[PDB]
Amino acid sequence: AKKIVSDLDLKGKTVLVRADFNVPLKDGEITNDNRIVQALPTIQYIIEQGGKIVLFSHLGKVKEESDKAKLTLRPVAEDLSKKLDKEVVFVPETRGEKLEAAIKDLKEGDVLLVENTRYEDLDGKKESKNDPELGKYWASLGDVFVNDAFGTAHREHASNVGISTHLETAAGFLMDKEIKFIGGVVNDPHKPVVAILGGAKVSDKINVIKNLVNIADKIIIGGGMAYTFLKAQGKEIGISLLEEDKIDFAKDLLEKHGDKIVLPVDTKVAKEFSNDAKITVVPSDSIPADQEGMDIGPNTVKLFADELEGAHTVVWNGPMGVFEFSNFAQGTIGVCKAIANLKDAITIIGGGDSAAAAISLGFENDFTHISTGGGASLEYLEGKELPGIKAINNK
Repeated sequence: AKKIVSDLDLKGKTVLVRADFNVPLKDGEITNDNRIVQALPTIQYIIEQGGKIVLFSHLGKVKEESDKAKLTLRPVAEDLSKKLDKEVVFVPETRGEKLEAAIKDLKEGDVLLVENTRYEDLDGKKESKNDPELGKYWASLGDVFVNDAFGTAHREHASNVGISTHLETAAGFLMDKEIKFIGGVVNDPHKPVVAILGGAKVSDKINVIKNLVNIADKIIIGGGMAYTFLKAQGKEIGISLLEEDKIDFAKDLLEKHGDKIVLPVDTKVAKEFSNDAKITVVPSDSIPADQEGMDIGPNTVKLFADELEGAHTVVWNGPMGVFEFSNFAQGTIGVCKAIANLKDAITIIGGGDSAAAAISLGFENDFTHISTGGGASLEYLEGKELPGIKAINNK
């Protein structure tokens, strides 16, 4: 359905490219070049086709004047030069004569990087609120647009929807996998589909549950959000976090979709919120009054893993316990391993917390798809039509 960069006539064209260069900084030093590594194939491909590259990205959150200096894109242009073993031209303006002239001087294969798109947010939040003038102005600097930034696809900015309204628009190779796999879940899934939901808050996951409940055969629930559901079933949960205003939603979900919903059968509890606390492993029916459910138990890890067998798609969104603590990490590790182990199934990670956990665990290569867009991937799963995607042309 969507136009991809490899569908365009690029040669001799000035190609505007929205790339995700929002990389981790420290004193203005790149601590993790991974978003740059990943942006590479779209760029290298446009170089091969003899395009003239003009790159746009945002970097951090620009609220006031003193935020600018640590959020310049100069360090990205320099890193991108090393990676490309070719010099990227960096212009430290978001518009004007010097920018315009440098764009015109580009020959085929040349790569230029425009300063932080969120410098435009200082006077009027123009980038972030998609000012009509800014989108049109940026679009007028080139012949075609490639949006390779899934991470901002759920939001309407000058740097995505803005440029897209003025120019033929295609997905980059990165944007395209996110559409293929995440969009695939919602539009034409490889059934059976199993969703694993985690994290601390029921709240955060209510909309994904309402959409996924008619697509998935099973919704597996762990992490802190699970204890509310247990409570909804009449169990005591101790001092585990509870969202009382989400009990009716839980009770009714269980009534409408009973066995579809798979919950923990044991839990690791502790009296104190600390990696050094005495942990005890109990059945779900014997959570102590003074204790807090901080990880799923070993029987649950096993049960959750068994519940995957036969699935042709698994979507995972959320840690199974307090993953930040070594001794409460096993539940997430175990479920992560089960999904990476599962043969003949598309396996998808949505959510920043799950993506980081899997990556730090050694598992990046063992999942069919680990999304690059924390907030975006979830909204996409919720069945929202992301504005950055709507604005890419169909093929």
